[PDB]
Amino acid sequence: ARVTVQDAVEKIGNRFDLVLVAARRARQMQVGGKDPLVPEENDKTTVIALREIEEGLINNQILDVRERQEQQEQEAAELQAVT
Amino acid sequence: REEAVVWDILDEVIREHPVLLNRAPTLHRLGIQAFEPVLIEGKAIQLHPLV
Amino acid sequence: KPLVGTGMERAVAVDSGVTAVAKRGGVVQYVDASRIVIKVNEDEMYPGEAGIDIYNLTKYTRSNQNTCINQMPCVSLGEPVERGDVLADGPSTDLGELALGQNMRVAFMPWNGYNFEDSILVSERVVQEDRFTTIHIQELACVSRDTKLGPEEITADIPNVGEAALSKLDESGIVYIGAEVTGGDILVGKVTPKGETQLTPEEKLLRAIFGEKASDVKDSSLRVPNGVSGTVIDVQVFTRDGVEKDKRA
Amino acid sequence: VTEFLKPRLVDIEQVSSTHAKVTLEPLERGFGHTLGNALRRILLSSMPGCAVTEVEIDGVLHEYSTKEGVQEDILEILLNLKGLAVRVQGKDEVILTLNKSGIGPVTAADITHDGDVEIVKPQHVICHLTDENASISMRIKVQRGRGYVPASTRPIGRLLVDACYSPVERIAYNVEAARVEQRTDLDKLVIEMETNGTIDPEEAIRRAATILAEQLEAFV
Amino acid sequence: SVTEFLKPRLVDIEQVSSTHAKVTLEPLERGFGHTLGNALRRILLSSMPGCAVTEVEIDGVLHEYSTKEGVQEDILEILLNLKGLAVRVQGKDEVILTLNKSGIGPVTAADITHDGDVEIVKPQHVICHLTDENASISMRIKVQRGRGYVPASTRGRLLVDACYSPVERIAYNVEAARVEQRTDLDKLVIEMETNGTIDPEEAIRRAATILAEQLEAFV
Amino acid sequence: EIKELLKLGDLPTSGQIRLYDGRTGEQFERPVTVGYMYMLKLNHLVDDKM
Amino acid sequence: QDVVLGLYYMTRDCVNAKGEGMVLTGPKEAERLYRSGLASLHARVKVRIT
Repeated sequence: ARVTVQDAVEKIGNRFDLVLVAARRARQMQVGGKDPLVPEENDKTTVIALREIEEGLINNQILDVRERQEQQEQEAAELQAVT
Repeated sequence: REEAVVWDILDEVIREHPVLLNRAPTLHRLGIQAFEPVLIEGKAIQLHPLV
Repeated sequence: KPLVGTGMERAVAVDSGVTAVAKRGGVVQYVDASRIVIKVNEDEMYPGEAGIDIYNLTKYTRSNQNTCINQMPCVSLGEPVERGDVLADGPSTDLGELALGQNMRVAFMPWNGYNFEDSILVSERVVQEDRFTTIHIQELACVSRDTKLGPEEITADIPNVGEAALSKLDESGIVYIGAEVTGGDILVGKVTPKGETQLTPEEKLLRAIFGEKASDVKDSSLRVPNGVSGTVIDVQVFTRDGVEKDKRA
Repeated sequence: VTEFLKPRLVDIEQVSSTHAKVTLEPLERGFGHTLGNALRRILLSSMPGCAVTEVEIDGVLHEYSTKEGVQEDILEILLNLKGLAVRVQGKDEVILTLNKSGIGPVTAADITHDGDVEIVKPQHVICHLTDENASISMRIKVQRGRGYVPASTRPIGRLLVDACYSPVERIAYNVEAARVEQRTDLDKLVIEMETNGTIDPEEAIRRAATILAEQLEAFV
Repeated sequence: SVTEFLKPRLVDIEQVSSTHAKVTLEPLERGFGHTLGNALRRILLSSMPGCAVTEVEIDGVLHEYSTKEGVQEDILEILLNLKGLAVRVQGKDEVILTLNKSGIGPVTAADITHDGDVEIVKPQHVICHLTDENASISMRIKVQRGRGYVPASTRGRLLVDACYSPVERIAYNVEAARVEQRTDLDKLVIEMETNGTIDPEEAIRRAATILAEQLEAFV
Repeated sequence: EIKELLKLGDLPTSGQIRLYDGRTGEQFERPVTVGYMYMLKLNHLVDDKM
Repeated sequence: QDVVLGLYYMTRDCVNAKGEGMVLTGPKEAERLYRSGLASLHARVKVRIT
């Protein structure tokens, strides 16, 4: 479970960008295709996203790089079946 | 009908779903704050003494 | 009977029209839970009519705040009474003294924070003895308005519900007196010939093809408000002239 | 450290039919208060009783009405029966029956004897009658139970009365000094319990100790 | 069908280094959590078989308000260190130990003479420090088997409060539990911390054994 | 006069008795005030508010 | 209201109480003493603190 978010805010010293990036991660985990990068402990996607930011393996930039790589893979594989 | 299986579903979903408690005359921003629900038998909100 | 009063309890109780004060003194003759009979003394008896007083107590009836006004006798058979004496004490009265609530052993001390700001910690004994149990009488009414598309009927035949929901209702579509109804049940099942539309592009034909009979029978109901349980203590039906009051009526 | 002494029952000063005074002796330092408090909690909390549960009066539909000839309201009768004291021995449930006619109080003694069930307070007034032509024929259902069981948590004639399965009503314990066995600093415990008469104090103490031992059996 | 209650089970025992633990019992009957917790707490911190130092005498001390030349710790500090000195002894009730040492450095507990069946559970316990090489410390401690806590105020010999009971700190916390249908239940969570002579679970089991044995005349 | 009425019975004159705790069985220091205050039940029930 | 009263009652000193003046090795045995009732909650003592 979670009580605070002070570590995550310490890692992202904005307190608002944290909400947006955590929301994006939770959305990616709920639609979702992707899977948690931290051992899930029977927690909803919000707590998982916040803990996963706490570990320091995701912020806005890392998530943007991952999305760019996923779009590149889609462009490539979709192209291979086309041409 | 309030079967015996719905309560387990409610427990599963209430886990990490903060709710906002907001007294009537919300003078200042602290008048509304979020807490993680805990299932209580009764009809009255149990609010932490400090707040 | 509040232990620490002010002596004004008796005046308030007797003056307010809740207790059945004795108009003329005498000797009680027959006192059951719903009637008191007083044999007027020889001195006070008027010359002529004889002429012994009868007091009809008002049993459980609704009040303006959904509270029960209950008068119960406080005298035993063969007990003399005087003019201005109290025979029956109404709600929240005791032997002619106004007793709004109860009194119980109280101890002023902080107890683990369960009485933090002004909260009160109650022992389960208070609940067990049922000394704060209060009877609330709630009135629910269903109307049969002479609306378009035909009138409304209070028959027991209702769609979209099996006999399980009709168990409490009698043959006339009204609940029995004394039924232990609960929240979400049906009290007075009324179904309106004022229901739903006529056949449109074989609506009924297609319903018959499917297997279900959707008719003009549209289910209204008088259902207890959700989460409210209790007992039905009375049912009163009012009918205008020339309407052929039903069997329950 | 020659190991602790084992407390054992030494006396039962049965002051009255209702409330008695049990004595436990000996007890080492601290054990007196501990055992007394534990037994008080167990006794007050859980002890089988025989409180009335259901009442079926012939001419009554619901508890909010009156019967001609009965001085008290029906709900008053149900409350008085809630106050009733009863002891059964061989059955989990029994259906007592009451039939009375004529002017005078309807005491619990008017309940049919049914020798297997003993009414511990024959003088308990249930209701009054007014005229000789008024009769009461009410079936009372009594069953074994524990703790407090409200009517809500559990035909139209039946009236449900809240159960009060708790024979005990007041437990008080004080630890005293007993200069016994030519040794000092040994405490004697007295458990003055006031029940409604539907349980023997020795049985109550033994059952309380049995419950506490069973609970402790988790990690012994 | 009216006597059996919800028999508690040790659902989980999470712990910290062997001197500390936390035992969770669930599900207990309504209000049974408090009685079990109180009984176990009282038995554990009031009367538990154990032994510890009771009286110590210095070579050159005759009042508790005294001092020794060449020791950083005064009399009160060294008495305190001896107070928590965990000791385990065999069937012998009372045994006297001797301590002699000189040499700049801490006076660890393990440096006490190892003769006899007395077992010391914390070898690195600090008893006293000394600064001067010429100065020396010579001590004899008395450990006896007792039945709880005996403050020295109860009546060259200096007394020390005898902390016989193994448990250092014990406290219980009653929390609300849940079952399929019933809701007003209790969950006893015993938080125990011993001095290291015995494991916390062993201490709880011995306390339960004592309390059950006290009831052999009833069950 | 309140003190006199207390003293007529076997009750303490100061109005405060010594109360033992129900749970832990230990005494409360600073004896507390105990008595029979007349309390009411107001017509504001939770189920009428929930 | 109640937490503050509790702490104020806890952290206070009277001239003399049960077990005044004894020296304690730490808070843990201080709690052990108080629960066992050997020394009152408010008793001037000497404690080893870390």
